[PDB]
Amino acid sequence: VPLDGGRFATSDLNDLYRRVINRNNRLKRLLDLAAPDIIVRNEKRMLQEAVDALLDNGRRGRAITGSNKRPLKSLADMIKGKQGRFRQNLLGKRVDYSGRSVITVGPYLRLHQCGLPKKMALELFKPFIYGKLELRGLATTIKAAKKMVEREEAVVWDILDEVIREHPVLLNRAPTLHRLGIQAFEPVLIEGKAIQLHPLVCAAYNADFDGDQMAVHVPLTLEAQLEARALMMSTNNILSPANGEPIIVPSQDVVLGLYYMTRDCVNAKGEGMVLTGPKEAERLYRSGLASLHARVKVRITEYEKDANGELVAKTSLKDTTVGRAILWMIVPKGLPYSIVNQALGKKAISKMLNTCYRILGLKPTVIFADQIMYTGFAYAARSGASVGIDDMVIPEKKHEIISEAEAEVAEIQEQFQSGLVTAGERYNKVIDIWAAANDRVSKAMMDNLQTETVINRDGQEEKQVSFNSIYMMADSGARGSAAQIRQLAGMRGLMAKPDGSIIETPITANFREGLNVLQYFISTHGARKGLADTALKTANSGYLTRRLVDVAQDLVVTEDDCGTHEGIMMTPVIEGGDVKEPLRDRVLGRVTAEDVLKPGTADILVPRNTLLHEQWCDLLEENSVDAVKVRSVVSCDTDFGVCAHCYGRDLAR
Amino acid sequence: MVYSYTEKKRIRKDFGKRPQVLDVPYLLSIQLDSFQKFIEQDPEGQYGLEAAFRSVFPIQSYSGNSELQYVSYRLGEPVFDVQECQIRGVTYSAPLRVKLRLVIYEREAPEGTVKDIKEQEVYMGEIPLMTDNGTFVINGTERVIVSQLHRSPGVFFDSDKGKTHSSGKVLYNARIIPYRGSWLDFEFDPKDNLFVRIDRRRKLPATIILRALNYTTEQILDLFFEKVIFEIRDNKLQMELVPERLRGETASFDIEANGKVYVEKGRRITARHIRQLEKDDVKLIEVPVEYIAGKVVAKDYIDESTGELICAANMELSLDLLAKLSQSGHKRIETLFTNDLDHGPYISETLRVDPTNDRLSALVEIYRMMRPGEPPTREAAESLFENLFFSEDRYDLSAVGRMKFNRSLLREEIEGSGILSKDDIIDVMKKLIDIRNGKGEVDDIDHLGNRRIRSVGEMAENQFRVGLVRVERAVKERLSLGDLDTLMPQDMINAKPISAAVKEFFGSSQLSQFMDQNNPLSEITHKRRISALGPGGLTRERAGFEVRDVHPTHYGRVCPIETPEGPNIGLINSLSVYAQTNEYGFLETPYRKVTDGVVTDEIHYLSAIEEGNYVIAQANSNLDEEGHFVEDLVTCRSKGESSLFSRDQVDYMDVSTQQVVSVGASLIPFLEHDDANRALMGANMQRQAVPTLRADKPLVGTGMERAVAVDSGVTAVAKRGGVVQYVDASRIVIKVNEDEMYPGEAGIDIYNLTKYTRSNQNTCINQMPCVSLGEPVERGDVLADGPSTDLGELALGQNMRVAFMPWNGYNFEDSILVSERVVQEDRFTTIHIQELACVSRDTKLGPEEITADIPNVGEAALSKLDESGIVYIGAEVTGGDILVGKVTPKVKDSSLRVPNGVSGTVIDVQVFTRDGVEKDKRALEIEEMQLKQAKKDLSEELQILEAGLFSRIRAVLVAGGVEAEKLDKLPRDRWLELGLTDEEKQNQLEQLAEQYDELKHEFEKKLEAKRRKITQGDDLAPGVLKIVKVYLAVKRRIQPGDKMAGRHGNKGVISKINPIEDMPYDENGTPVDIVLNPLGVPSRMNIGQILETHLGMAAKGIGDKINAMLKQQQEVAKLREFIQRAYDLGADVRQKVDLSTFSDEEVMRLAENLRKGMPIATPVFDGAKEAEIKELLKLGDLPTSGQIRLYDGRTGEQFERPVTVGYMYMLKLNHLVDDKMHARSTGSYSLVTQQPLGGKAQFGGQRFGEMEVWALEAYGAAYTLQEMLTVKSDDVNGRTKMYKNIVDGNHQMEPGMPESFNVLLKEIRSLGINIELEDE
DNA sequence: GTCCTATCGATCTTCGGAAGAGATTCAGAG
DNA sequence: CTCTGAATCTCTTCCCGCGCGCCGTAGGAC
Ligand SMILES: [Mg+2]
Ligand SMILES: [Zn+2]
Repeated sequence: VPLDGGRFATSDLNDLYRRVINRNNRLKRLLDLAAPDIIVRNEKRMLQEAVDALLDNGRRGRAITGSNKRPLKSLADMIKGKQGRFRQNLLGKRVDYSGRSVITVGPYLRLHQCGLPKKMALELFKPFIYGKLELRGLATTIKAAKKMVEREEAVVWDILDEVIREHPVLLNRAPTLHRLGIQAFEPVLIEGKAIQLHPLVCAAYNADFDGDQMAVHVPLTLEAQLEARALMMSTNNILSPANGEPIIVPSQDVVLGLYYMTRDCVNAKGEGMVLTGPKEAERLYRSGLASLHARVKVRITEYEKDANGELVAKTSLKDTTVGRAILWMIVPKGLPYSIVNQALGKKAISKMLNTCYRILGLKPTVIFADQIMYTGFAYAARSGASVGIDDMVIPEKKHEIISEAEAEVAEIQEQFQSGLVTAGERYNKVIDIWAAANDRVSKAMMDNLQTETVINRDGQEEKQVSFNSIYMMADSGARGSAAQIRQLAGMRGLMAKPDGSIIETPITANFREGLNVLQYFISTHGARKGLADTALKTANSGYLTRRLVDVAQDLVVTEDDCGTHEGIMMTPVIEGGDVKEPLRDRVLGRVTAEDVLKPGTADILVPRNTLLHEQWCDLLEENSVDAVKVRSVVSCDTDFGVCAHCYGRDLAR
Repeated sequence: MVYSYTEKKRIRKDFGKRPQVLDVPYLLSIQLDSFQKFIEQDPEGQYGLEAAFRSVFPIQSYSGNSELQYVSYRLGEPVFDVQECQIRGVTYSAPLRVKLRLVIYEREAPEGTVKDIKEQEVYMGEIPLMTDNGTFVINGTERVIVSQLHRSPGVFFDSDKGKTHSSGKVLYNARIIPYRGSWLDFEFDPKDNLFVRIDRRRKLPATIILRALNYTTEQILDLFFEKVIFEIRDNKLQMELVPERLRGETASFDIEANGKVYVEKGRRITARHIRQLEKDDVKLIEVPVEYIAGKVVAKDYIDESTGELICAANMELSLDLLAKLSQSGHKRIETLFTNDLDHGPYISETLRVDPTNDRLSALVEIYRMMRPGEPPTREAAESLFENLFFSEDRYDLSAVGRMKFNRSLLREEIEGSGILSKDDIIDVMKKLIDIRNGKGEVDDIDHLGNRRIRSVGEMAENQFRVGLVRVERAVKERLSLGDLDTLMPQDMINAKPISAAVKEFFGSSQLSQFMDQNNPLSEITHKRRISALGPGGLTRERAGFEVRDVHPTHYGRVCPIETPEGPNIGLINSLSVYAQTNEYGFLETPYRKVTDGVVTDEIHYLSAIEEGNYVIAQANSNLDEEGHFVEDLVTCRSKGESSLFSRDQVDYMDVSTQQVVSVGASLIPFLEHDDANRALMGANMQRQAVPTLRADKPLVGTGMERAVAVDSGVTAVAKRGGVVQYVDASRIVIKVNEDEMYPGEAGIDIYNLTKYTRSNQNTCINQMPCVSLGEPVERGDVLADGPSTDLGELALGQNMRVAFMPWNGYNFEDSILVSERVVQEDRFTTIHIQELACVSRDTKLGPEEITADIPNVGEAALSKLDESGIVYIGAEVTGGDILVGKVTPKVKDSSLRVPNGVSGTVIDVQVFTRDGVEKDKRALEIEEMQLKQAKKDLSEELQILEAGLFSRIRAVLVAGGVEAEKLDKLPRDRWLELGLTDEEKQNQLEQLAEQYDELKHEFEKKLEAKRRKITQGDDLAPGVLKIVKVYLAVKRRIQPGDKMAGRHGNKGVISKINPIEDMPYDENGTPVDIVLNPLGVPSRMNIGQILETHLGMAAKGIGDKINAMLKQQQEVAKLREFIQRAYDLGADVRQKVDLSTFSDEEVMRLAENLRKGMPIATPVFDGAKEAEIKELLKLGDLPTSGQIRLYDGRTGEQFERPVTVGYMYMLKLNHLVDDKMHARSTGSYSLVTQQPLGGKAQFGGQRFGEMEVWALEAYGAAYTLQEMLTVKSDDVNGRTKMYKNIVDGNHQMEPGMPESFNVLLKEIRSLGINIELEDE
């Protein structure tokens, strides 16, 4: 190809074939002109050494070059590896009908939607837009509709909002480690230029919102839409593929709001009255007559689905708080209130959400998750949950704890100053005195944070769980648990040298206060190690996943039951003393290999190829079973695949 | 106390406490004094071009038997100055001219010349020059050479565990690294046999070198090993005991004599026994024959009588051998002492590997191991071996390498030759063997005493050497064969190889970086980067934790925070604020001398290996105003260890609390509080802020802005003191005062400011005045702001009023919520200037034209072109507008159209034309401009001298010799024709009218030369006829998706542009401008951002009291009282300031700049205590909790509990969204395989890359995948059938088989590999 | 100045990758 | 006299996206 003016792009192969053909022209000449052996052995060497270049330049002694020692890319350099066809153009390739933008958070989306800019939708869906303007007969054909789109005329949006009206679009970040990293959403149009993503789903992508771009793809055919809607739509993927654990796990602000809504404060406005239901609980809150975390009694009703699966509705007085009454209004009618009657936090609400999925199923769960999100945002707003430096709490015992520990370290030093302790022992004991100070500072600081709240119970003071701003965030599990708050206001503690060996004199300061220059300079030996690790690791992790999919990709589940009776045995992992995992982690949802007996003898408990779903694993936990034999894909005697029963539960379903 | 006239306009209230004894060095002396060190000639020939010339000249051929020799060099002034050069697009360079003298000798005679011909300065090349901003201009583009940091030349000893063999033991290695030439490695084999190699070639037995130097083995053994002797007298074979050779080891055998036995069999030996051994004088002793039967002999033993061998040096003895050789009369038999701990036998072991006999057989082995396939040959071998280590053409420890070598061998002196010598290698071997004998230490590799900085003035001296090295090879041959009769030096050399060498360097080297001219900080922190990469360095892909990590010698030399996280952490570092390059290139940094017990205010720079010899107190350490330490014991660092030591034990002290950081981090306030992750991301995000439209000042800073904005050279700085004569936002012109004038000059310094222009990153850079007409200015005052500055403080961003709280989730996770009030104010709008160019050529079908007569297009488009064929200035343009109506013969409308998507106002055009080619009225329009701009500024001197000279007529008329019957109405040289007599005054008149004519003739050549600069065309590339460049300015606003960041490494997209009524507002009804999320502060431990907010809030409060005191018409004496009460606030803060001396005028002029918040300094590790922020907030009428109750503008409800409100500083980053939003329906495809193009600069499709395909396969989704990688992508049929089915709305595909896979088949079948598709 | 033909067939490709595995080279001996 | 141990050499691998920026055969002979 020509480039900038009358110059051909140096198009490597044509320099290699040029080498060959020149040499061959000479060799035909010198053969027919009958040169002596030494001359033809010259040209014959130079020809063999040139065809060497053309095939796989650089397996020779040295690669040949035509610039500042750039080796020319030969054929075999075009086939292989990271810039060659197999990886670069075949296995994955660039695609039309795609676009990208910076993502930004859209709180108002229902979980299945994402907003995408009108400019992109109009430049992406063009073929479908022509397929409406001809169908309106409003444009004569492509030749006019093209112009009618270019002019961006007033009709086109009402057409676009009919084209798109339910065409799923696929959003994926990159890298995309796992299936949850491409998902489909129904688009809704936006005026701006960012892609408005749903808040809960950002966690799945590991999409942070700090300027993290995301690509979008339109699926074109009917089949690509039916696959997108049935499989990849975000509503169908509330669980992880890898472990039976939600991926909708609540966003930090949502859980902050729900924690704040459900606390009890022992003094409050409107405390102690009795109400006929959530609705007048809300009227009581919204008019400002009762505080949200005030204690109350309410009439409640709750629903249970019986042994058949049909609802029994029940009603009672409940003793609770205004905000637990309001929150009960969001829960779908089939869960027990005992799941809400407690000050909620990130673990407690994940199990809340999980139990919704356990009891109702998917379709209520996605909507309940949406409502949780909206609720948490709204009460987190009213909560005004700011952060402020007067809210960093230093336990003044910290001053004494250092002033004590410093002298005891100097006792280890004075022995050393008398030769009375060894050079190893002096060090490895001093760092334990600093550990004994550090545990004490941390413990005093967590006690002080809980200690900061005490209030008059109409007469005489009494204590309660601390409304201290940073402590709400830790105690809720929103962000920054013990290891962070310890550094913010307790002490930063011991630090490590480049070779991992521990510093003899720790950072007894904390970030509420200043580090001096040395404490700061040593602090960076931590952090720069942790960044070097990130930037170094991100290669080897990827080369690991490549090697794995590129060995696993041959498997597909391909029979129902291979017909084995063989398998392997599961127990709690008992080691180092106590059990590091229970049986219910391992065995849940495999199929039994062999008939599982009652603990004891001759009474069978589970038939010999039964899926041990949850009601079976709770039953095993009712028994004194320790070892269970189950089928495993390593033992499944299907040729060229695996049988379904040997694989067992599909974790995402 | 005094402040300069640009300080005394916004005296930043300073909270610092430590008195800054050393004021920050000019932040680019790293670069400028490197290049000055290259460009200056220096008779002490090291450093500079002159050193390189003297590295090659004199130059000669033996067969020519004549020479040419360098005498001296001159460097002419650069053909175009920087401003004009940056327009015209060439490189700013200087012509290199060299006095070469060619000397012609004769045969037979003494060498006295037949002739010698000094060529009058042969032209040698064009070396670029550095601009005073420290940047090179290389093709109009402005480029910066980052300093390299790499392993200094020297000798280095090393060892490792597990990386080698892993059986618990460690292997030791020594290297000699020259500056130029071959590396030599010595290393032991595991079995302690010693080996050597050159340049990581094959392993050789190490004595092969000592052989090659023609030591015999007997001599080698006298170089390395201690003697033990046997004397065959008083009884057969007595033995020479040196007592100290037995200690700690077991006396496993009979040694005794004469009285008390020292130590009998089986017992250790100790001091008291050695003293008894000495007191008995054990000079000879009895030992059993097993002892002598252990020995290896030192020296050669032929039988003299037969003349024939019985034993040889390092041959091993036995009783029968000892008998026959002492029986042969060799009554002194001599051997070596080799205790396994202290005297291991490694060289004898090496002589058991050794295949060599003597010198020649080793040279044979050398030449065959090094040059396999060439013949060894006695006359030929040395022409390898000497050029490995002993010849200047190929081995060279520079003066730094020799110094480091000598220091490591513990030599007394460091003025030494650059080549090795026998004893220079032997000393390395001995030191390596001492290490293996356990009596020494290995060096830490990654220590800033072993790695040295190379900067531009050294990289370019090497590349210029590569030049002279290729001229060497040409000129030697041409001289050797030449007749010497007609040749003159300009025949002998030609510039082309030098120019190739240096131009490729500055143009394209891995270190000639294109400058990040993003904002004035990013200019500087780039000019002072330290890079480990590039030629002679390591590589970003090929290093690990050993070098990325920080090291204890970094303190004060390299900033630990400011490194570009990502694939090259710590392979790039930023040279710390105060640090400096030593003479040799090692990084050295200033410390205060602690003299006995007082901190003396004198600074000594310490290199990284001077530092370990002292104990140095941390910068915070207090003093008593005499200067004794206040503390009785104090924290110091010492040997990388840190601990507490006594008062008056300590020996040096840090110079400043800023010493540990770079400017990039030194600008963060309250850095004392931040996690070093978030310090790092802060100090990296500051260098990306784009200059906003109306930039001002950070309210909380560090007082480093007053230095970054000035030293970065981008504010225009007053070269000499004077008074402002005129200002108009394009020119500023200063009547310099006569106390700093040069006597013949007009005395007037213009400053033509640069206006709207593209930065290298497309942000605009318009300088604006800060002065007023008639205002006085002093040398070094800022006259004009740069981009991102105001009043000469750095000012990247805008001091936006932020409150920390959740808001319905719009600021979830990280996002920033923003009020419409900020965008309405044009707070963050920013101007992006693109350059588009239309080239035109003398193509093969014929020459192009620029015209409006374009074929196939009507006035519907052409309405914006003028009649010449270029767009009007001030045309506002959009996609597809024709900017330049180029056309090609045989007529084709190829014309410059504005690319898709972009839009803007055409702010300027430029036109460039070859020689011998016609202009047009847009070239004449530009000539009219530039001529007039030169002529005006010249006239404003000629006018000033004319006025002075006519005064110099008038005054000496009017004062005496008056002729003023009529005077001032007349032409003031027609004043000569008045009738004054031939007394001296008429001769003064005649002479000073001739001085007036010559004053006209003076400018009569100066303006001609200037107009000749403008009249000419330009040095176009071959093929082009002319080029025109057209600039589009876009005023981009701010919108969802744009990125903003704080200084603390907090960052977000802005997520919604909320209308004012929805912002929270306070109990006074002012809404907040931004709502940040709180949870990021504990979760990422960057709580310094809260104290910036509170101190920012107080900063607003003082302006709030001042603005009220200016709306109310308070008298200055009350106003001065409040301002003074603000500056004196706090503890014993460093600064003192007396508004009593500000003359009221300047008190109002000060107030008029505080009236939007008092600016504050919080120097990095020395900031305000909390108790001083509270104190300032109490001086304002503000709530000292810092928090305020807020209400929600959606309802007017109160928020529960107050929330933080205050003035953070926020930067718009250059990652703004419309520069990234992209989408493609269909368009281009690549040629080799039909997959879509990739880009925004091309209308590309996103890569559905490898990992996404596994992601689809992991759903069941097969049809989606089939589509994505065929129909949507590659199948040349199917995609056009798909498109039509979609416009038909059929929703069906025909999938085929991708053409990229057919490419593969042919690319395999283009090997002799028959791959084929198969049927069943 | 343009067109055609060839590369260090009279040097010196960078030491600062680790690894990890194979092909290919050598011990102590039956 | 070469057979299983081990020893030195080369070959091969090293995240995914993305955006800029520039830079892009020579020398000799007719
Ligand atoms: Mg991110
Ligand atoms: Zn099976």
